[PDB]
Amino acid sequence: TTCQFLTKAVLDNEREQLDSPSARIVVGKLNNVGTGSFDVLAKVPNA
Amino acid sequence: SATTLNTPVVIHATQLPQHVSTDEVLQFLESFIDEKENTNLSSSISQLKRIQRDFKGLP
Amino acid sequence: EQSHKKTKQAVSYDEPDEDEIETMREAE
Amino acid sequence: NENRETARFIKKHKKQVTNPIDEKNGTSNCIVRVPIALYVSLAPMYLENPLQGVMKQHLNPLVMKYNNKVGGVVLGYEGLKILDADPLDTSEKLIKITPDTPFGFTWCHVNLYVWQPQVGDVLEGYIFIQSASHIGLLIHDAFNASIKKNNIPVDWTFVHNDVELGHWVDSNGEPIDGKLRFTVRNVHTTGRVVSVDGTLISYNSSRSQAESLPIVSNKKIVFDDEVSIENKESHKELDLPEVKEDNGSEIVYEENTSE
Amino acid sequence: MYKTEKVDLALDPITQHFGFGNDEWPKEWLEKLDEDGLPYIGTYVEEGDPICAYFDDTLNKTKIKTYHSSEPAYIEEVNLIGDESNKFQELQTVSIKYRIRRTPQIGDKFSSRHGQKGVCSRKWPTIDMPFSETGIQPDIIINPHAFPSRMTIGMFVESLAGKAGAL
Amino acid sequence: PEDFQQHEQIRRKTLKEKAIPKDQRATTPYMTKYERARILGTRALQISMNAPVFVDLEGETDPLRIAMKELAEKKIPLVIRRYLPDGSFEDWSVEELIVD
Amino acid sequence: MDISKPVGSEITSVDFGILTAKEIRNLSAKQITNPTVLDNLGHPVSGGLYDLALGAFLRNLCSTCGLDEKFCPGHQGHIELPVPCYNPLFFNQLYIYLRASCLFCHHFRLKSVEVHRYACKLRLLQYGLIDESYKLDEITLDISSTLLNELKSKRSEYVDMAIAKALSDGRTTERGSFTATVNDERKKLVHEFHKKLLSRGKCDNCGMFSPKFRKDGFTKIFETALNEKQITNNRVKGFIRQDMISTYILSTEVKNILDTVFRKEQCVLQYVFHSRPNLSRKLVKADSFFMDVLVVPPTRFRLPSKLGEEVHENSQNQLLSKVLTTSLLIRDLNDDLSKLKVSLEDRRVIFSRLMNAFVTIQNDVNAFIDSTKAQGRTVPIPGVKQALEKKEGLFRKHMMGKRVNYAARSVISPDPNIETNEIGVPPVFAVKLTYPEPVTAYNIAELRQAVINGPDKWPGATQIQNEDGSLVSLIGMSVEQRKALANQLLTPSSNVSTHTLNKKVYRHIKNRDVVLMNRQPTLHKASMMGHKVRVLPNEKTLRLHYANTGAYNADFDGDEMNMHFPQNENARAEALNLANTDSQYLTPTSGSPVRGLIQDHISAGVWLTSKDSF
Amino acid sequence: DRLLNSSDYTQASVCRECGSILTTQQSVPRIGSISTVCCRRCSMRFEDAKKGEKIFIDDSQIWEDGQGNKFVGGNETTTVAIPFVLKYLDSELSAMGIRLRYNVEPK
Amino acid sequence: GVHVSYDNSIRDADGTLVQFMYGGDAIDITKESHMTQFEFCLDNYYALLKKYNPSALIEHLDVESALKYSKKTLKYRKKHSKEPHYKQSVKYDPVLAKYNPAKYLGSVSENFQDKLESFLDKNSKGVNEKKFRALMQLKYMRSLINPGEAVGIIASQSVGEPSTQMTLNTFNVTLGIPRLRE
Ligand SMILES: [Zn+2]
Ligand SMILES: [Zn+2]
Ligand SMILES: [Zn+2]
Repeated sequence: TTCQFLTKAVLDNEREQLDSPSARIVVGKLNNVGTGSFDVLAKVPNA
Repeated sequence: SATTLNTPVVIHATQLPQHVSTDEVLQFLESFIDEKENTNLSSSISQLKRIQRDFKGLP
Repeated sequence: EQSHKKTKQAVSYDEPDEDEIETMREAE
Repeated sequence: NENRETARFIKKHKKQVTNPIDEKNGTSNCIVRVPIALYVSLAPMYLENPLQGVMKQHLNPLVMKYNNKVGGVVLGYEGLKILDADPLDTSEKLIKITPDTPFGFTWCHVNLYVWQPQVGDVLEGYIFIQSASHIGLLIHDAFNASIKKNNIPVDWTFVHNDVELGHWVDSNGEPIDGKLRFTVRNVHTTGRVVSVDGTLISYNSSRSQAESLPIVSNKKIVFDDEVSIENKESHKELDLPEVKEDNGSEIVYEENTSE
Repeated sequence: MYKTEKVDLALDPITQHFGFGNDEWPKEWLEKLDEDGLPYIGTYVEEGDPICAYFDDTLNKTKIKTYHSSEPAYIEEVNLIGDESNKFQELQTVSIKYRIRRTPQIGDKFSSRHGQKGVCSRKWPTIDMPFSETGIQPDIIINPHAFPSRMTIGMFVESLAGKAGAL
Repeated sequence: PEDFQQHEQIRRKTLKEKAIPKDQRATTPYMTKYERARILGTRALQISMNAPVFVDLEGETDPLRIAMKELAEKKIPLVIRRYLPDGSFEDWSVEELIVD
Repeated sequence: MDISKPVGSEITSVDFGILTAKEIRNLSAKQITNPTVLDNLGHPVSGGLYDLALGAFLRNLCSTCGLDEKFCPGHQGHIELPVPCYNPLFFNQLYIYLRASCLFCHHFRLKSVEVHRYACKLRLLQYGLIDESYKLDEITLDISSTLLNELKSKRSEYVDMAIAKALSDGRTTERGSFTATVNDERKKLVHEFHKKLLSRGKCDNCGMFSPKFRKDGFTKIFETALNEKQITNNRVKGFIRQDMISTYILSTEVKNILDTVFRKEQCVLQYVFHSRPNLSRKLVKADSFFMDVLVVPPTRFRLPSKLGEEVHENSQNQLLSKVLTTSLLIRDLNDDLSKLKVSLEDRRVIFSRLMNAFVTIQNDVNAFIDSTKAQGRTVPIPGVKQALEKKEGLFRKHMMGKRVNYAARSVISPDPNIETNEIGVPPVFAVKLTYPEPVTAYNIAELRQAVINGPDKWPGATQIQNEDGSLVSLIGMSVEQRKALANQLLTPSSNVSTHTLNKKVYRHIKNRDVVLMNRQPTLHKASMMGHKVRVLPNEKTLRLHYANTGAYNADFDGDEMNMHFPQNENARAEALNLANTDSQYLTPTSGSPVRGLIQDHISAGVWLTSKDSF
Repeated sequence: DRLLNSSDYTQASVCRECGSILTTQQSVPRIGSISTVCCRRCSMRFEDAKKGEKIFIDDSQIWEDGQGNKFVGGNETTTVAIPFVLKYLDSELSAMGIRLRYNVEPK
Repeated sequence: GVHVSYDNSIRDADGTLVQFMYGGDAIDITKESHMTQFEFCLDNYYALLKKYNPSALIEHLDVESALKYSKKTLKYRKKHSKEPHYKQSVKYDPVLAKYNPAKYLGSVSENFQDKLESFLDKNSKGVNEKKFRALMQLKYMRSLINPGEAVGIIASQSVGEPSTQMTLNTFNVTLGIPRLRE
């Protein structure tokens, strides 16, 4: 019931926080499970 | 031309622009030209040398 | 019957078109 | 609410810091120092030398070119500082890498020295060329400036040079000197090189709604010359189809009948 | 494997005609089709090759009906049928039979008369094949681990019966 | 110019508030199967973009096998930002994390 | 996806809202007024569905961005509806608020103190505080206005204090806390509110009865006349008005009733329509439920479907053309209405002409949005709701699941000579499946050979990507050009804008690569493992070892398997260290093995390890 | 890699000011000028921009379309990597009168 | 969305807590096999001691905090052995509730603790009964479920995939898939 849940979302003026595997796939964001449960940062020497 | 590795994502003025005196501009130009002279940047230094020359002499 | 399933690249999980459809034929 | 919504737009186009005329020179100071914050990419080849990266990649192609955000021409940068992604004493900082690519992205702080010339600002330039319809100038012998025929005073009369070119004569009746003082009418950014449109002539001109009524004669000169420039340019690199009649004859388009 | 196709020109005035139109002729089509526009019986055809030729006056161009299949074929039979008319006779319907050769490939199923089917895993060389005391190498190899679950003992007695009857 | 300085102050304040100091960190001293996988993949990606390698690649052509060699000698210059369900994080270097 | 092309900006959250008519009119590239799509000769008609302002169409350049069919993203347009229409998706809601409101004082028929009680509870629920919403019901003092207004004051005082107290601590942010239990408590209240709203017959504010509204399957509302008991009630309560100073109802009348009600009851509706606090401070207007305009999607998403030779008209353009015909007709009816009038009396005809004009455009609007809300025409054309729910739906068929690039399918054949962690790849697949390998000093030798070898000799390369972003296909080229390009792979970039970048070689799948083997149905993650590529010459089938038979639940009875070739090192590392076969020895169901030898090997072992075997 | 990278991965222009992929368009430049990604929603019609003292537009804020109409503003556009179906979904939702606002960082 | 968080608890996609610990002990099923095979582990003591290399871990963990607490809980547990579950002491809760299993050697499930102690009593056998206890404590530490593991999908797959094997009919109460559907 895609249009029904969408109607309920619009009427609530809802913000999709994009934290569910499904939501992340919809917007092309990396899934927060496993390898997506952290961030990779590079150590740079120059100030 | 106009890529993430070429141009920045966002530029924001952290404070209002503070005006600088003729002597401060000339002191900065001399400091910048000397540091950069020490590939397409060379043509910009060539133009910068003309400004420095105008702020103290005649072309 | 198995020669057709052999080539079909599934959209999702099987399907509830059996007893499940008649069990889903009840409102809250 | 009627004027509250329009008030936000005025503050968006409001000139932050105005250029002041000082030291009885008559010219307005346009070189200004502005501290900024960048969000730049870092190439993996610059992972051992990140400051050289931010410089060669994004800050070097920025100099001697107009930047829309600072509202001027970046003359150079001073004091580059990478913001550490880790809030903490050492020179070893860390930058967040994109999940998809090996490239990292970081916040940077650098002070920019920019040439910020607003309209109404009085500037001086050395006359480069002088045609019958415009006068070419150079601000600090690096920035291009132009004064159109309509922006030149009515009293002024142009004279064409015979046997190697032309020269303009002022109201007094003498040729114009190497350096010329003008007011900024407009600044053209969109193009390749920054060009300043200047004026040599300058609200309460109404004589029973006379100011509102436009002089068609004067309004034509500024419109015809504008259209003539736009149409001549559109005719450059114009490919038209070759038409051959049902006889084997090519239709040649030429206004002049004889040679 | 034989496959038959019906090339009918129906989609009352006749527009499409079997053959080739004058003045217009795209390069090397005569290699597959004969003067009549129909293909030479025995010709090798691949997908994209012309299987027949015609000319329709509505477009005033010489068009062809292409052969399209992953498996290449040879023309076995071409039959022209000009029925459903009393005196006004002209061909519009043609039946073309394709002969597709099918050698046993890795994946093809083979079975004994005891319900023991199996896919061809490989075409094992005779030098690498196990050789009998008699000097015979088996045509087909069945794995012994097939029989304990299926319980196809009819095949086991068929093996010693077939051997006795061959000798 | 004035509205951005406040936004930057808030952004950096929230970042500092979420950062768990090196002493107060309480996650596993071991590098998770997922951390190892991403580190090796990301470092391989860096190696393929002509990034300065800290190991002697004796005829190695695969960037992943180079990234594997760099991991064995703990020369990978990466950090894992371990997030918690409230948004707070623990920064762990590849060097200090224990590898099986 | 290109590693040479990183992205600096990212979508952090998506906000759901309604497009306003004023908003659409400004962003619109062209106003669509014409029902025809093509002029004579074959050019798109100005003001039609194929207008070039909506994007490049029929080898013509776009009249908005100027780009051709490839680079033009397409542009949105708009249809000006001559009369407002009920939005099909939000009709049920506007209907609830129409039946719940008084037609005289233009407030909800429920008592203001009771309405405020819901507004209070819903405001406290914008923030994660359920306990406080229940504690509000404890606040208690035919009842005088001076007493009831003190109750509204004390309740508002508790709401403002409870929010500030929780805001002081880390209990709730300025944007408000939102959990599933919080959502459960909100959903319960918004339901209870509408139930209490619909239940009241006689208005609790002003004691006058309102005429009941009835509805049909299609978006259309009627007004049932009041009974003699309620008509006499209006008369006796008619004098108190002075001291203070079934029939079809048009869309405009409903919009005008809801306009005043949404203004007068703005306080409660502010929290009824906002899940979290309304920081944007936007007004909750009734015109959100109505459509005064229709957005025309870009020509890009309304292209005519071509099947072989026949070029078929796009179904959306057909539905949109119908809306355009009706709009032109009502513009004429309103023009004739504007002409004449002194002569009237029989005004039953002018309303009958109006009812037809309204019900016809409404149906055309409905037919375009949701077909199962439009009248039967002697299978109908699918609406945009039908497009999102065709079978499994756009979300299930094209978002949660997708057809992919760099993938192959083949019948599996057994093989005991390959490793248990390997897959036998036919040379057919090996010459087509390529990996974007960036050229460096450590692999210049390996890739130079691949480039020379080309796209038909394994291990080769099908293409080469320069640092400028362009592609050079090696398919048509002979050994001579390939040799020249190979000696140009490690050349330094002259351009400073691409000095960071290095060339890429789209090299054939080698024996060091990872592949994702899949055997459907994928009932458990062991049915999708990472295998090491082993290109086996003169092969036409995928070769698989017997140890993999269990996990995939694959028997070599003519079964088929999918091979996926991931195109980046992060995806490689994952298929080699997480989803790889060797890390799937034990199933997570019982922690027992799903890998081992199956038949000949078991019988061989009993014989080989026997005492008699020397 | 499967559901995005090797399927419908598209680097699309988005306006940071209103959060949309469908209002952004490439501006039509003059003979010497360069084309810039501009938002049709946030940009104001040049003529409508009317005026404490008079203010002047910095030239870099004025862009033109194929129809020849001048616009002021709508230059706060960036690039985001998204699936193409999202663009088709947003387009379909827009027909229904539903607006999706994509909050894009950095701002 | 349900997965293992870095705080060892089972959290949903939106951060809402589902479980405080995976199965109440945080063990990966693909590791919980030889964890009770004490005789096996004893016969392969030096092989496993070299596998679970403790020399590069002794500086990162605690060796007494949890071990002391484990005795205090065992003390109160033995005191109310014959007593019913409602009358049982609530003074000291399990060692896993107070000490992180990946940081404290000894924060083991009471089920594992009871099983391990019972083995050392019923089997008197150059490996000491105290150094073997440490190895098994270390084996449990190395058998923990990794933070990030999609325990949600894994659970549904672990209930779904084997429920295909019960499609066949009865050979009174509802069984197989119809009962699972109920
Ligand atoms: Zn366009
Ligand atoms: Zn009332
Ligand atoms: Zn915008």
